[PDB]
Amino acid sequence: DIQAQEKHNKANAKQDELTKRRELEAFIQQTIQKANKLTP
Amino acid sequence: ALGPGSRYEIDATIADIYLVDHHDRQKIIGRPTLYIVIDVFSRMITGFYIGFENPSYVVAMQAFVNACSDKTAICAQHDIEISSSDWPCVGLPDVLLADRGELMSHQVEALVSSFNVRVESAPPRRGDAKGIVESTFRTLQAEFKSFAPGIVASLSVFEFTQIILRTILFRNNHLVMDKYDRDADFPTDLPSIPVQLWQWGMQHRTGSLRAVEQEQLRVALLPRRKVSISSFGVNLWGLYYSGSEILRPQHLEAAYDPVLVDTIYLFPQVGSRVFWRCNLTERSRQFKGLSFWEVWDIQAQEKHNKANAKQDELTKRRELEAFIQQTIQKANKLT
Amino acid sequence: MWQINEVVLFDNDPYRILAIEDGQVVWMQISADKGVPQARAELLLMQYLDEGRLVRTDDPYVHLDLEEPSVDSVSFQKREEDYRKILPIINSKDRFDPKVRSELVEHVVQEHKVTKATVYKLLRRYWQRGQTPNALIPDYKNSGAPGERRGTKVTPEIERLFRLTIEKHLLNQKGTKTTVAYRRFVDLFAQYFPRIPQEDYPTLRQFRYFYDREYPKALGPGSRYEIDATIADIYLVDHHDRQKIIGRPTLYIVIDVFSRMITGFYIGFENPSYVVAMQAFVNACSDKTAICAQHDIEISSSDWPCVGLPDVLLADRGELMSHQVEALVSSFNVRVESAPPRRGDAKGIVESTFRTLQAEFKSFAPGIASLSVFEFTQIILRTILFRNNHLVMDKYDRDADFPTDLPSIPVQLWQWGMQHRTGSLRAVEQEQLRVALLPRRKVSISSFGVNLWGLYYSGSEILREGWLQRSTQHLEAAYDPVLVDTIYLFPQVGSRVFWRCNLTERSRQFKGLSFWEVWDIQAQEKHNKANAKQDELTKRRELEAFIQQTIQKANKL
Amino acid sequence: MWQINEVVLFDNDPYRILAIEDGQVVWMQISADKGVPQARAELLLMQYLDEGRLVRTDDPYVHLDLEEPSVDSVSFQKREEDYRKILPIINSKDRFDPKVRSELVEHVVQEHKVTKATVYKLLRRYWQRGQTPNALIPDYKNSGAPGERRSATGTAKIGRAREGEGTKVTPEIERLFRLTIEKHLLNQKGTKTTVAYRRFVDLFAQYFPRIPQEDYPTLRQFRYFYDREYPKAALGPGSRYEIDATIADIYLVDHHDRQKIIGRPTLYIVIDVFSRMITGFYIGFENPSYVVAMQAFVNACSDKTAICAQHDIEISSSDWPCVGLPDVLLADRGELMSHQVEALVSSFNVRVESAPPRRGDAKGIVESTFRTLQAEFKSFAPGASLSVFEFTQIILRTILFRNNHLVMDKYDRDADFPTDLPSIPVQLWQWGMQHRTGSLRAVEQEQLRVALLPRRKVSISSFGVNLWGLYYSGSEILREGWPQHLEAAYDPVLVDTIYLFPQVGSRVFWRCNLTERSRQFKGLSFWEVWDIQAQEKHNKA
Amino acid sequence: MWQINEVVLFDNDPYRILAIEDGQVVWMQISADKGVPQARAELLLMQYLDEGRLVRTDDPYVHLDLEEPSVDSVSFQKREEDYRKILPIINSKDRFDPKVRSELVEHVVQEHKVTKATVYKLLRRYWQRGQTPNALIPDYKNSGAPGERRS
DNA sequence: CTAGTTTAAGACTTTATTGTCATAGTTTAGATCTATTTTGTTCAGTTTAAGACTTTATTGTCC
DNA sequence: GGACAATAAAGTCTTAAACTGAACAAAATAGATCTAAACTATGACAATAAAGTCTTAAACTAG
Repeated sequence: DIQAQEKHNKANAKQDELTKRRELEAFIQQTIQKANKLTP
Repeated sequence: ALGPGSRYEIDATIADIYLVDHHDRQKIIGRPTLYIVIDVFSRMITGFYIGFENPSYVVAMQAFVNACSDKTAICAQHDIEISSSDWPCVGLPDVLLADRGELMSHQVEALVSSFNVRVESAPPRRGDAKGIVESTFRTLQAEFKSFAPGIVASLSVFEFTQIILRTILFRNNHLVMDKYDRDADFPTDLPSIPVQLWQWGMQHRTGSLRAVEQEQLRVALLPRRKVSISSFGVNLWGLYYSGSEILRPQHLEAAYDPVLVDTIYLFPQVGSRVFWRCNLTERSRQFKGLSFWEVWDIQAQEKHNKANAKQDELTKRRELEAFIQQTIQKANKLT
Repeated sequence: MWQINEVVLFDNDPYRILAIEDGQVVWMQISADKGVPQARAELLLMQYLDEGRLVRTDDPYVHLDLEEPSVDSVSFQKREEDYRKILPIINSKDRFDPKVRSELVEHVVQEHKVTKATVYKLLRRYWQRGQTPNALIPDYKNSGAPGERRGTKVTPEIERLFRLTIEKHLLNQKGTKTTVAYRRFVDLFAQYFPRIPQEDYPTLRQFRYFYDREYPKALGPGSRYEIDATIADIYLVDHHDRQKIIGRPTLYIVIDVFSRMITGFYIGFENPSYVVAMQAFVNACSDKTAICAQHDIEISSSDWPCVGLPDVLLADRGELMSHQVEALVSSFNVRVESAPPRRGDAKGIVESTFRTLQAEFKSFAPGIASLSVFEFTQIILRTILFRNNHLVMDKYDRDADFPTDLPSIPVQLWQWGMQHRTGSLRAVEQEQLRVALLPRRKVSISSFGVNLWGLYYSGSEILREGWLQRSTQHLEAAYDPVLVDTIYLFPQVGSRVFWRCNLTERSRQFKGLSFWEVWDIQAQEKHNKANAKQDELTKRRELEAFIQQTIQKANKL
Repeated sequence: MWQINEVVLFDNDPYRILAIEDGQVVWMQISADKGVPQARAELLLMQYLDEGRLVRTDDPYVHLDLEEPSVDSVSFQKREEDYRKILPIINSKDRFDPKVRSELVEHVVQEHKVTKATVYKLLRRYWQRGQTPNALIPDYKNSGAPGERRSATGTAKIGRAREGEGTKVTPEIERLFRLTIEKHLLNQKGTKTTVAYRRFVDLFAQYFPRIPQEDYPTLRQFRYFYDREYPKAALGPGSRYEIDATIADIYLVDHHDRQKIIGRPTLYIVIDVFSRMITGFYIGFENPSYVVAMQAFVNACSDKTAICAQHDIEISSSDWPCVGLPDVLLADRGELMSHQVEALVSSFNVRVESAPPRRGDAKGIVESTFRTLQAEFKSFAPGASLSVFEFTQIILRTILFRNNHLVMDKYDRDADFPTDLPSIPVQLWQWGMQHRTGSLRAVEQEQLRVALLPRRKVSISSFGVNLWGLYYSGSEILREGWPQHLEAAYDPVLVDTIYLFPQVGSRVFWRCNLTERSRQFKGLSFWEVWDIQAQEKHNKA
Repeated sequence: MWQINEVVLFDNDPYRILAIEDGQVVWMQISADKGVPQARAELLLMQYLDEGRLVRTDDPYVHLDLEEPSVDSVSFQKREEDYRKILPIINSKDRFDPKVRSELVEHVVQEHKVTKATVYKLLRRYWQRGQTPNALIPDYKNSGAPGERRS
């Protein structure tokens, strides 16, 4: 029953999840860039 | 009605970066190009391939080979844990949109008769691969043109591939389209997200995809060339190969991958795609680990220094001879 | 759930899924030779899977993925025609309904002039083999049963007789022929079957076939050579002793006609002649790594790739010795004919740094500046290396069959000829060729050894063979006119074997010299024997001079 | 990785590699007596080697190339004749192709009149044994079965016929022979095979009484058995010599003290009869005699380099080549002391025969500058400003010139003499020594000199040894310090040293020098001593 | 170059050279009491000298050129008739030929009434000790074992 | 009806079996060559035991 | 102790009869090589026949 509620909540708006995961993607890309710069 | 797996389309782009090896950080590979395959109904990405040369359809068939396989192994190999629901794309589509006149004849024959995939005319493109890349890089336009085999800066490839894979997964699973033309039958509670549309279509309209095995599909789509046979083995592009089945006709043929010169696939009898594997011999062993583009570049360099280098070496050796002769004669005269 | 075109076992019976639709699944059996596709509900399939009646499997018709029939073959055309005929039915949506299937079948029959049975067979093959056009390829590859067995013919009794005769005669035996075994079989068959005439026995062709089946077991490089020579004016000096004078040198060179590449050379300190150029020819057929290494020059095989005998020598037989011509023509298989007019290649080699005199070939006449030879040889060798390897010829004529990327450099032409025209040269051992081409003269034999030119030689073979006693005979010896230390005696007239002889004690005071100065010294000794009478008077005068000087000196005291 | 003429094992079969060319390797089996060479690829050989079916070994014909049959033996001519037949085929570059090979074989058959099978056999032998001429030597060394016995088989008798008939040696006769040999011959010494044969005859008699005596095995058969398997393993240089003498009228003086006058010199010379060459000389100061000419004979047999070097003359061995004893010395036996003749004849083996009439070849040496008086040999009887040095130098240089450069006119050349041979002494000596004489004989100079000196009886006293009224003593006489007729040899030109002979019968000598109480005579000769004593005796009475 | 009557060592064995004529050399060993002189070629001796198989040494019988036995002694007589016995053979140009040598030995045996073995012994002893009359003096000087204790 | 199946006949497709050549390389009996082993006869040079000669140490008879 | 035998020990020599070893020539015997004619194994070509697959025509059949 809880899983159905979680799925409904996720499918309700999904814009907040979109923005949060875009932020996470940008952060991890920047982290990889910094690690590459510091690698040599 | 249209649905997931009814039509596939190709796209490509070029990124303005230079790549290096992951272990040896001092070897420059070149500028990267990206190929992607898009499903028309859901606008979802199905496969990819990274090259380092001019975009062409002959090379774009490797993204189609990728598009029909299971992608768990490559995701795991790049330290990514993935489940089937995030990428459910295994099987063969119905129609592939490309240029029939820009592909080889054997490729079209294999696609049409042996695997039953219809090849039709491609529609105009959009900024799909460009949109994937230009988020954190610089892009210049890429144009497909003919295949030309023969003779005519701190980032590694691993990190580039990891970034590309994570971007693809993010766009597929979480991003929401805006200019999508919705259909009447769509439920109101269904957002324009590629995986949701994929699931709805698979549940309602198409059913499933078709069965296929990867080795035959990959071999059937490689490029081919005529080879020579002699006491030194099999001669292809100037290199020499041998195998166990050879140590046991006028027009034989072999398939090669333009990325690694290590192995080739010889077709012994005509009318069949049964092959033998051939590896490099010691007579060409000093080419191990290279690609065909690098080998062709080396051959071009070797055949280039034969016009003015002749006179340059002539003059240099002439004055060297004059100097040694004069110094020897002077030393003899002194004593 | 399931994919399209996948096979399952349902109670040990293979079935193929043709279409999956919402609430229905259509399948067909691929084991019999009749039937039509049939459908039912997914819940039943789930029930059978839960019970364990359905299991997964592979496709027996997967090999059809490897087929690519050639154009203008029967398989290709038959496949295309069959697919063209049955295309309109499988494209239709209501292809699994018997009624519409019927109207479509007779619609095809009307316009294609084919019976219903063939149309049904084609549809059955398409559905049962994997829903591809390669499923409509005829099975003509099965005709003839390849690899399988099929004026009297062969009978099982005759086969048993064949096996018996082979078993007791051919197997585990050596030195037995097939014809004698055939004769034995003929005897056996005659003594079992007397009625059949003679012209009706099985032949030896059949017997041998059964036994074999049942019991498996233009002008390129090296075509011709040429010889040239020149003279250098400078006087040379001995390297160890900077006071000795040798003389002005003469250079012989050997040239390949095709590539114009230089193969060998020789330096001699006398008048040019065709007898002495044979040493240049001997050098031209050897490996020059050692001679270059000895002169402080490091060389690789690639730099001078010229070892082996040629095919033709260009020289006139009139100026050569008969034994040399015979050895070239017969012993080593080298043809000799007329020499074309020569050009100044040797002078071109030497004119860069020295003044040259014109060289003319004369007859062989044996009998009665601080630069050293080492530096001269080094200079000539390096000049030859540069001229061969890097210098480009401008007046060289190019034939039609040459690539445009081939420069006029002798080594490139040599390699191109090796890889395209003439293969390689023949092999030879150096000592035999060197000895066989030296000049030779008649010798005498006595208890003091072998006498040649007034000198005496001895060896171990003449002692063991006890020859000095039973041979006191017209014998020949070969000599090198540059050193008197060793000679080569031919023990039999027109033979191939030679024995090496060294100087004895009576003549070891000539050691280290050459024959030219030995002949000089002999002429001087003859002149001294002539003028000894005049020398006697001078000796006398010196005698009285000393006597009177001593007497007067004594008288002084 | 592969070398020409290398032998390898392929499935336990030996194969020899003949050639390598552009990916191909030609090989031939060396075990059977049929076949032709085959060709394969090098990649297949590498696969064979990696799998483990191909290994390396040694060539069973390495010894073949180190062979040398003598000329006139059938091996030599057979090899030379067979190598000349197949020469056009092995000199071809198409010799491994069947059709061209057939054409070449047909040409050889038509030319040399030989069958085709012989050509194929010769080619096979050449290829199988190492591609050398020694591969064409026949196998005649195997015929006749060398080293094996012929007694087991046959019935007849092998060998010559008796000039009536014997028997054949059978294995039982061999057993009897071995029994007798083991009994009576092995591990002993001083025993003869004849008595062993006598002992075998008795045993044969008792075993075979029927057989008569004339059919017994003989002693040659027994001896051959025992040996087989019980092994126990005219004129010329230095032929006649002559003596001549002369006197010069000039008076010579001492080199240091020019006041002293020595006298008139006498010259002795020794001549080779054959080539008329001067071999030795001696300068005296008294009337000529043979006893003093023995010193010239002694000097003639030695090496003259030292004496010439002492007089500031440099010569070599080629200028005066006369070292050793001649066969004959030609002088007067009567006018010599008996010990001299005995020593010459017995200890040195030189004959002494009578002298011929003399000549004047000494004058030619001496008369060129000085006036000469007549010289005559007679019996021994003992009891200006010009030094001797310059006179000796002049004599030596004149003799050297006469020996080396002067040409004789009256000499009669021999028949065998080459025309271009000058009539000069040294040339004749060298020619004769090279062709006729050989060499001379060996001698020790000190023994020869001491053996020909004059001898005198001495006396023993407290003062020492008394010779000619002079006193000598030495170290060795002190140990005993003692009269059985002792004797001593002396040199009549110097009185310093004498040679005593202690033991009679041998010429072992002790050296004795002048004592202090008689050395007022030191430095001068015996003639001066005799003159002084004579004048003292004349003026003391 | 060699002289007559010179001693050499060949493989550490002494040999005395007896004659030289036209490239041939006759020599005999001087170690054992049996044998006859042998001849070979001069160039073979040069070969032997080349690689050190033939060297020079001292003559073990030089002490015989010091002996002058007195008249009316046993050595004097014995030497005189022993020399007169073999004088005919040694004055022949075929003394080194086996067959003529056999005939000469037979002649001496008949004329002097002596045994063949004695003649061969005298020839061997003359050739071994230097070819002089003094080589035929008997060894009587060792008899009696002088200067010892009889015991 | 009616949608799907069966059978006999003739032609087509693929390949195994057999008849004749042509030729590079081999086999076979018989004759002759090359080398060996075994025995009879001769002759130049050697061995062996016995007794005699040669030389000298050790002792006897005498002063 | 001196001396003179004087008897014996140690080494050397010749004889007489017998023996020996190397060399030659003639028998008997064992292995190698060549000829001359015929033969054998192999590959290439052409023909023939067997075995499998295919469609047609006409009636049949399960529903």
